[PDB]
Amino acid sequence: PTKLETFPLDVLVNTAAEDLPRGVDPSRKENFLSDEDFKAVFGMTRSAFANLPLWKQQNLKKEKGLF
Repeated sequence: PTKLETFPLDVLVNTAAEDLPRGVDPSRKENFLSDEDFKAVFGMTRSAFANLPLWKQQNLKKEKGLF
């Protein structure tokens, strides 16, 4: 797929789902974090996160309010 736009952490965390920007999937919030944000938040590579079990991916997201 086409490369996704980047949005700051605070926007992803603080914005109601129907109010998020165009093309922003509020169930895939980690995919819209800048690389610096992602690395800062999840301490691992995108691919490493994406190879994690769903439960683990979701529990990481819930602890960071990104679920």
